[PDB]
Amino acid sequence: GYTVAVVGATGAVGAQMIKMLEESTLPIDKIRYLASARSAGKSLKFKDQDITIEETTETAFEGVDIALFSAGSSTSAKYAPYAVKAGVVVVDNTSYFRQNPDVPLVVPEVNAHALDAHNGIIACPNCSTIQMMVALEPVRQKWGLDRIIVSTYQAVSGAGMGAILETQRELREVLNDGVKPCDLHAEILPSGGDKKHYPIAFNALPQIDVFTDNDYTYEEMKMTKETKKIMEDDSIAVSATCVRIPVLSAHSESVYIETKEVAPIEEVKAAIAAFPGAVLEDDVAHQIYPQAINAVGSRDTFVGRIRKDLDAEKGIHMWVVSDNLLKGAAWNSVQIAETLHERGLVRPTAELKFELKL
Amino acid sequence: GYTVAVVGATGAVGAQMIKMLEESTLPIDKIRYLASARSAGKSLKFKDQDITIEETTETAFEGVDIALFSAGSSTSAKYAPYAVKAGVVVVDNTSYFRQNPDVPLVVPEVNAHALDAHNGIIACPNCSTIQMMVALEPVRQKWGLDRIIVSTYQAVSGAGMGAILETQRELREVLNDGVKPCDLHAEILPSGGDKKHYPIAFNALPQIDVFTDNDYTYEEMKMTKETKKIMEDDSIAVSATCVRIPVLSAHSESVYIETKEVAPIEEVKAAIAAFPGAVLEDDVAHQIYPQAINAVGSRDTFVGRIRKDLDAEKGIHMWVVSDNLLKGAAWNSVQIAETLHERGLVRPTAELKF
Repeated sequence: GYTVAVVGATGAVGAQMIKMLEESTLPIDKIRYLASARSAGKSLKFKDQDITIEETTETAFEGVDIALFSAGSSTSAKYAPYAVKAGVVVVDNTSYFRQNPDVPLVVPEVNAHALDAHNGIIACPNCSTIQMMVALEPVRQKWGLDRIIVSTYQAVSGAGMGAILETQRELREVLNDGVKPCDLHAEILPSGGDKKHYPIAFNALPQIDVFTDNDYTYEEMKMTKETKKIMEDDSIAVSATCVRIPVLSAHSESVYIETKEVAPIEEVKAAIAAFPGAVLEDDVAHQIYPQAINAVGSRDTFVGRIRKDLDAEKGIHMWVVSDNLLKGAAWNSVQIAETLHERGLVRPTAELKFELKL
Repeated sequence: GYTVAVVGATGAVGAQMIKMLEESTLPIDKIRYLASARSAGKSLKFKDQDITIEETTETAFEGVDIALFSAGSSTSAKYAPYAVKAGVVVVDNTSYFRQNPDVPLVVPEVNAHALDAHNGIIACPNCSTIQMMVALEPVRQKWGLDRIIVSTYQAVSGAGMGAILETQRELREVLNDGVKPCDLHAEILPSGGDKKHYPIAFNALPQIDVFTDNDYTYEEMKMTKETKKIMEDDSIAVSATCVRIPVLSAHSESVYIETKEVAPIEEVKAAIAAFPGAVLEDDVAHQIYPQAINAVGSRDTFVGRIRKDLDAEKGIHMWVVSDNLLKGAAWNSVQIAETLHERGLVRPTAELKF
């Protein structure tokens, strides 16, 4: 079995990663937990064993076969290249390596073949990207895709624990103390790093991440760029509007597509139902459709409201929901690690293609 | 002056109708409140004057110039044809007369000219439709409009007071009593006319109203059909996804359009900013965009996030927000009445058609 490291083992992101790993089929002979110097010497569970946390350093990766990063971009930028030099295969959680041409950007049900050429680092995509790829891939392979227009209804958990607590506090102030939504004080949302912060309670914020020079946000542009790379087709026209709403867990997406050939709705439904990691919830006669609150805790991507556009012959609308913390993050990362093993790709990389910082 | 009747004055819907009348530039002599026989006799405020609520009947509309309806569809179907008979001009809030060719369907900034040929009844359009029309008309008049794709983020107060109370109840249960949103009991949302009910707390429900034959909901089909009638163009392609989110007041909409000719984004902004009833909240450098929270209490339709589609040359994306109880309903109706007055259309109708 493997020596596996979790890099950024403390905190809510790390805990999510641990949980998925604990339920993994991956044969693990040794587990190691890596975090900041402040956390070193502390203890966290892995299954029935207490694991002493070690500090992430340049020298900390000796003997490690697989490393699951679950921290920020600065940790990945600093330590992933050293992991690779030590002979590790890195599965990175952040956006940092995603657009690097030497790095596969992978959703295992969609483009597992891209893993074969890896150079020691595989990137997990953005949570809003992942679920859309799961829903659309089965349609693309049978009828192609020309364009995507998506409007998202994204959960606050995507911005971390701080954002979830901010959301609950603001809602309690409104409903328990009679504070007006306009009088709320926000500190994190819509974006932690940006200059101004706004209440999410009883609101809809059309900003996730910060703005880019073209007036789309980085979140919207990630959906555009990650789709093209994952599906390996730069001619797929993708445009997105990313909106945060008062939901703690699970993103919802309103998805419009136009296929290359006319796709019979009954056949689109059947194709999604048969696709791994996807579940059809579409029976409008009984008001069956995907719902955020029903998806929390499940690894599945749920699709419904599938219907033809009223005018465009090849246009289809659908509703896509998934738990952003599982398939949107930790489960996709662990599934990548299982897929690497599945295909015989856990091996040291001879040529270092990522420069050493520090 | 005018004698103005509010039909369905009791309840939450009539309440917001009253507040808009109190602020109206309309010359009012006598205000009258009409409702159920169960509500008749009670007292209700107009500015500071107490008004005796009368019973809504087939003969109660004598001497009334304007009647604003804010009740159910069955009240409009029954009593509007008697008001027109008595000589009243009716401004209806429900869906009942919306698709009747003899009935104008008006957003005053957009299609005020349609009022000219009314036959005693003018219909207020759906709340989700109204704000979209205000945002898009200034674009259409300069560069045309080929298609619209819209996804809505709709407030619970569109479904009535009951739905609002249900939402607060559910949220309090989650936050205070530790109930999983999963396990919440619900009786209203997504629709009181449908068989099954789901929690809205920390949820997004892609169902508003009931399903039609083509797997779109009536709400989605309303946005399609009402747009075509309001803008008087059956060639405009319109498809909608209508979603309920945990907001009490103010609808938000992600709107995509393809124009007929290319519309420069700076000019599109300038035209919207100059259009009556529209406000441009669009400065991304300082994170300025319309917000439900900010739209509440205002008659304005707020537009921002305006940007070019990354691929289609004529494609434009935007974010549209308005108070659904005001411009989406009560204000639009009172504004219709104000326009009828300024255009000299408050007068008995000769040829009865209802």
